[PDB]
Amino acid sequence: SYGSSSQSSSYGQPQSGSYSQQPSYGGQQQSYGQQQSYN
Amino acid sequence: SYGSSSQSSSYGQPQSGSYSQQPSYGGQQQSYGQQQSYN
Amino acid sequence: SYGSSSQSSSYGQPQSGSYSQQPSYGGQQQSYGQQQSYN
Amino acid sequence: SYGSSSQSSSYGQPQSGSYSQQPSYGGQQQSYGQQQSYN
Amino acid sequence: SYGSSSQSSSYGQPQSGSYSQQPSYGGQQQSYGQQQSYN
Amino acid sequence: SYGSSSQSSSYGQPQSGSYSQQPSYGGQQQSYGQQQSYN
Amino acid sequence: SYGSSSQSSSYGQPQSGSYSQQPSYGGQQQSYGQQQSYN
Amino acid sequence: SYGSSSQSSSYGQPQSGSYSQQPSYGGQQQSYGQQQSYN
Repeated sequence: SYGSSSQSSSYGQPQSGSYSQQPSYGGQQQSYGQQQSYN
Repeated sequence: SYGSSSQSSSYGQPQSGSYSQQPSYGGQQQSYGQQQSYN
Repeated sequence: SYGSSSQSSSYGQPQSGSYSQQPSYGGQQQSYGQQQSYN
Repeated sequence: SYGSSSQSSSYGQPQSGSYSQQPSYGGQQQSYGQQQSYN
Repeated sequence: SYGSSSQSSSYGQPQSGSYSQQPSYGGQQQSYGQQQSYN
Repeated sequence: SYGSSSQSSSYGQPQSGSYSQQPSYGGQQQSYGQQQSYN
Repeated sequence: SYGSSSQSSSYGQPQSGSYSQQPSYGGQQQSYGQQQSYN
Repeated sequence: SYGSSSQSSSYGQPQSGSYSQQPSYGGQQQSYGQQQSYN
């Protein structure tokens, strides 16, 4: 009688190039873990 | 009768390039862990 | 009859490049851990 | 009959580059841990 | 020489039922509007 | 030589039901409006 | 040579029901408006 | 050669119900407006 969720993200040595435009923007993550009961 | 959620994020040696534009912006994360009951 | 949530974030040796623009801005994180009951 | 939340953040040797702009701005974190009951 | 994007969302009289579980969670939206040029 | 983005959201008379669980949680929105050039 | 972004949100007469649980939590919004150039 | 961002939020007659739990929590908003140049 339970719910569970998990998210994992990782980056390795990002932005190592030279003479260039390397802007970085994070994204969106949503994790839902729940148990619901009615009456 | 429970709910659980977990999120993990990691970065390794970011922004090591030279002579470049390397701006960094964080993103959005939402974690929901709950148990609900009605009556 | 409980809810739980956890978030973990880490950075390793960030901003080590030379002769460059390396601005850093934090992001947004929201963690919800709760138990609700009606009547 | 309880709710719990936890957030952990860490940084390792940040801002070690030379001859560069390395401004640092913190982000936003919100943790909610509560138990609610009606009637 | 331009890019444009727009998103619109609306809800009308939501959650009006009685004696029920009506939890509401928002979703994710991403809008990109930009112009890029190389050399 | 420009980029533009816009997002609009609206709610009308939300949470008007009786004898019920009507929790409300906001979602995530990301708008990007920018112009980039290289050399 | 410019970037622009805008976000608008509105709520009308929220939480008007009786004898119920009507908790309200705000969400996350991120707006980026910028112009970048390299060399 | 400029960047601009704007966010607007409004609420109308919130929390008008009777005999109920109507807790209110604000959310998170981030606005970025800037112009960057390298060399």
